[PDB]
Amino acid sequence: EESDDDMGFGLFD
Repeated sequence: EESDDDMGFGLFD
């Protein structure tokens, strides 16, 4: 889990 962008991904759309 990340969500530091959008989701637990890495700066994904």
